[PDB]
Amino acid sequence: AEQTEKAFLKQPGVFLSSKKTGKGKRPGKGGNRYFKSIGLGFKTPREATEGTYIDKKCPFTGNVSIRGRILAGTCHSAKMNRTIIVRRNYLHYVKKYQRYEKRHSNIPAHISPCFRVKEGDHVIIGQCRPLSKTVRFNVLKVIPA
Amino acid sequence: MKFNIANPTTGCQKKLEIDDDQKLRAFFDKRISQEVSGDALGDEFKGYVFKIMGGCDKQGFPMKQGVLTPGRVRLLLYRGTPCFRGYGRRNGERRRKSVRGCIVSPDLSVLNLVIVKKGENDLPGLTDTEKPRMRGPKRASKIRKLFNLSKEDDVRKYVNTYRRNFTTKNGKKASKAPKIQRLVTPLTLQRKRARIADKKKRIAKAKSEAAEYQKLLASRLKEQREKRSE
Amino acid sequence: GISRDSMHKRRATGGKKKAWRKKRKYELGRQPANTKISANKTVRRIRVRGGNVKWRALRLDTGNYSWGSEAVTRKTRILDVVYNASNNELVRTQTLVKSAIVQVDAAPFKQWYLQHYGVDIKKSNHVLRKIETRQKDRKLDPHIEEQFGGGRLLACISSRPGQCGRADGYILEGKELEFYMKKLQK
Amino acid sequence: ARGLKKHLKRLNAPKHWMLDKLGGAFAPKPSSGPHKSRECLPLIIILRNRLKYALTYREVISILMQRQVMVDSKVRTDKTYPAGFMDVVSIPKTNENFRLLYDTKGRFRLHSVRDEEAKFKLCKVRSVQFGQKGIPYLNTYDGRTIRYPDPLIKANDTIKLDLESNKIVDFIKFDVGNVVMVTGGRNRGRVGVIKNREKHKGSFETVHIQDALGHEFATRLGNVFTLGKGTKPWVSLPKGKGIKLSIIEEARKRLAAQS
RNA sequence: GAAACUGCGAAUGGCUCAUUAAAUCAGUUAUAGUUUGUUUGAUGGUAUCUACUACUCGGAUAACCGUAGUAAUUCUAGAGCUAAUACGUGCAACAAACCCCGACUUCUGGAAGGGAUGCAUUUAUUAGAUAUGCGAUGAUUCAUGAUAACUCGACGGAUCGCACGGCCGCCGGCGACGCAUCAUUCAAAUUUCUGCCCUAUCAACUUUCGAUGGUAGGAUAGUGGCCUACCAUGGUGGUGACGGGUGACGGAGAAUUAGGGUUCGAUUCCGGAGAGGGAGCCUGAGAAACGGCUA
Ligand SMILES: [K+]
Ligand SMILES: [K+]
Ligand SMILES: [K+]
Ligand SMILES: [K+]
Ligand SMILES: [K+]
Ligand SMILES: [K+]
Ligand SMILES: [K+]
Ligand SMILES: [K+]
Ligand SMILES: [K+]
Ligand SMILES: [K+]
Ligand SMILES: [Mg+2]
Ligand SMILES: [Mg+2]
Ligand SMILES: [Mg+2]
Ligand SMILES: [Mg+2]
Ligand SMILES: [Mg+2]
Ligand SMILES: [Mg+2]
Ligand SMILES: [Mg+2]
Ligand SMILES: [Mg+2]
Ligand SMILES: [Mg+2]
Ligand SMILES: [Mg+2]
Ligand SMILES: [Mg+2]
Ligand SMILES: [Mg+2]
Ligand SMILES: [Mg+2]
Ligand SMILES: [Mg+2]
Ligand SMILES: [Mg+2]
Ligand SMILES: [Mg+2]
Repeated sequence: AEQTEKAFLKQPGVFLSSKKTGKGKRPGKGGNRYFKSIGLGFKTPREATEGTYIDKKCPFTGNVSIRGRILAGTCHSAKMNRTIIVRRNYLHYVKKYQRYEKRHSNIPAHISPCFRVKEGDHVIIGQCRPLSKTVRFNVLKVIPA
Repeated sequence: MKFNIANPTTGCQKKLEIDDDQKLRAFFDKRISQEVSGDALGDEFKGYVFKIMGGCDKQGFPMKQGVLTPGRVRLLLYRGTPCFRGYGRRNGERRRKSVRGCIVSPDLSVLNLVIVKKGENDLPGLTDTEKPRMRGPKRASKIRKLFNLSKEDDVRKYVNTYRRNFTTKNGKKASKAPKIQRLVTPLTLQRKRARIADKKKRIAKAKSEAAEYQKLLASRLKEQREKRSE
Repeated sequence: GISRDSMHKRRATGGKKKAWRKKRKYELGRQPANTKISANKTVRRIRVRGGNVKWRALRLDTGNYSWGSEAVTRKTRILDVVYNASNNELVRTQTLVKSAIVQVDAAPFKQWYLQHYGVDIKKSNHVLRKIETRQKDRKLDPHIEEQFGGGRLLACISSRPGQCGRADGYILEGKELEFYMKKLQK
Repeated sequence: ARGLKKHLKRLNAPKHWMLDKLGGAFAPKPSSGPHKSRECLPLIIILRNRLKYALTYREVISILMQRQVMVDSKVRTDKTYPAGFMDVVSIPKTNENFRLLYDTKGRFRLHSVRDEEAKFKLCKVRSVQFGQKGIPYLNTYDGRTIRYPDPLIKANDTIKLDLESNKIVDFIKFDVGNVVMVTGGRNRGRVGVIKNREKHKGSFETVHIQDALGHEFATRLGNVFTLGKGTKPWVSLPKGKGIKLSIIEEARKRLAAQS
């Protein structure tokens, strides 16, 4: 179903051709799909626990841990494959004039297939290890808006 | 050119100079390792076989084995190898130097030769006498091999055989003998015994600690089980 | 030499970066091993950062391959390279890289199967009883059985020959085996 | 730089050492050891600057090379050996035993201790985990590793360690109602009892401490060292008992002492 | 005790500000994304198995000595010795337990014998729970255990100083140096968020030949278009991208002080960079080193 690449995609460490069955086994044991909770009060989406997609960069089913800064922003662009641009809007203080100016930051973030995002909705991104040239954040939550 | 003739059997060396091209024709086109009969090189060198060892050129550059040319080339050399001593230079430091090839040629200024086969007539400066070895064996095994000693013979007493006595410039009487190396003494056996004992004590301590921890865990588990039953 | 720094790259905006320092030894790269299948085994020793050791395989002949379903690992001979996902040219050159699909000799696994299940793909009473007990749960994938006939087993290289100097792997099974067989049947 | 720095400029030395600005261009760079460079007191400072046994660097080296100074019951000949919090410094020739403790102003003070009190020290546990072969062990914040620790002991607890036998003889769980001393920050050297602990996921934990006089202050978890069970410390505290006095009352006391 | 071999150091310090405008750098983060000579605390059990030194293995070389070459250099070739904590080997004090095969057998069994078995590497299988045992985190198929194997493993002491003792030759103290693992300390590398002067007489820029992202690999100490193959068309921009200037290293700070501000910061502290300009590299724990080498 998800074998759209030239190589076979599978969750590492999840043995599939076992003589036994994963009846009472925990996730990732007995061939059952592996998933985990990232902590920090975030809830694992129901689409990642029962999904079939393979994504090594997924916070809940991949090999990437969330640590560092958790940031919020708006979905600026969703044209890349499993990556979005998150626009963060803030005010910069101009000390001499005691006033503020509008400023923004574009933050590339990996989005797992368990999330449905659209240009304009609020997202929460957690920091992870470098994933590409510019991506250091993982989408953790989406508010459809 | 000039020649440096060395006799390893007698430990004697002599410098020889030839200016006749006919005699030198034998050595030309030869290599550093090849052997040359001494019949051409003079008349007293009859029956003598010479083995080339190397030499320098008219600018002093040495010959390097393996460079199959008669000219001079530039090579990147490692420290300690022939043609690059590299005294006082850093570890891993290489230098590009000029060396001459292993092929003998008229450009050479001197040749190094070793007598491999002795001829009929001895040479007055080389084979008449032999220079004794100054230092005898220092390793215990070497001393045992030299005197054909067995495993029970005391190698200590045979060291005095080749100890050299001399008179100092003051007129003092002095003697010197080498310190034997790799000689089994009670101290070495004690050190080995101490090593084995330390191993034993480490093993015993580990076993005791593991047993004590297991006992503590068993006692705690018994207490917890007693608590659970109520 | 080969460098892993980002100085030579462009900014995410597309602008050019001006140099402000020379290359550093701590961001270096080295040439690929390009390991191949050959009876003349050749593994090179590399001294790497911190004084540690890496093993560069230039030519490998045998590998350590495991049968997942049976939980058996045996040292067998790598016959050839059949499929490579990254680059098709790497199959023509018989390059040994991680995740490459190779055919390995089935003789060790055939011998283990015969010794364990008493089946070909004197004996004491106790051994016969043991084999009979093992025979109840003897279930074999038909595809693996057909493979055993030709003496070769499809396998995937799970090690990195250019880093550890070994072409180890596992035998394909189930859905992965079907996927790679379908990709090879073309 | 291309590697480790071996020098320490005097202005860059930690302020609690109290080194003269014009004393020189360099300060003793602490060596590698159980304590961090910024949170230590090298033996050279103790012997020369504090105890004044040695008048110079050379005299410090001469004293130490005679094997006359012991740290935690072990002879140390390294002048820049990092001696830190709770360490015991003993000089048998002078019959002197000292414990390194922070004064109310946050500076290491050589607290004279009795012979009995010099046979043990307190340590703070960093973590407990399984070593090779499944052997459990814990490590303290002074570089020590102890195998087969009590299963009840856990991170941030305090263990009483007997220097003679190098064994844990008692431990204190980190909990509310325990007297602690602050080992870092602006409140370093103060002593009080924990009131409550604030825990934030993925962030440092805040500890609230009440002084014996009712003064309240807060600090991070890593800056809190438990000194005993309840309100009685297991070791003798320096002069002042970790009570920070305001500058006004300090001046009043000084003026009263003057007359 | 000179000399010499061996070991270690020379990657610190000192100097300068050329390059460099989200770059260095400041504050604030992360490594669950890595390396780390050394110090401090703990931890080291299977090698010969039929050769068969372990009461102790082998071959060299310096200094030295004596034949020298060259105008010449810590430029250099032969010859005769002799050491090791140099080099290369090798018994490695002796076990139990676990797992596999297993003759034989009073046979749902147990059994001789054999294989495997230290630590390390590599790949697989498996355990690692917690609405009558089982560790840690906010979070990890994490720490760690077990099995099958694998590697032509620089590992698992052929070293040195003091003393001088107890049993009946066997045991025995205090140290030095050295090998491996973990933790720690001394650090680095990369990294999160926010922040920089003038200029539009710079409005589009980046994408053949990486630009933005994905998949699989290679390389790296390790993450990452860092590089390769294939795929998609992405990425930045009047909230000023891109381009240009700077007599621009950044900061801690300096001058002047109603307040707000203005101007300066090459220079002793912190961070970065460089060694006439580039590039490449050996040694090493650590250098793209320059009082190191190569072009
Ligand atoms: K000796
Ligand atoms: K030296
Ligand atoms: K060095
Ligand atoms: K910073
Ligand atoms: K648990
Ligand atoms: K700045
Ligand atoms: K990498
Ligand atoms: K990629
Ligand atoms: K700069
Ligand atoms: K070194
Ligand atoms: Mg420096
Ligand atoms: Mg400039
Ligand atoms: Mg930035
Ligand atoms: Mg270390
Ligand atoms: Mg694990
Ligand atoms: Mg990759
Ligand atoms: Mg400046
Ligand atoms: Mg200037
Ligand atoms: Mg100056
Ligand atoms: Mg500076
Ligand atoms: Mg430099
Ligand atoms: Mg100049
Ligand atoms: Mg130059
Ligand atoms: Mg350079
Ligand atoms: Mg200079
Ligand atoms: Mg220098």
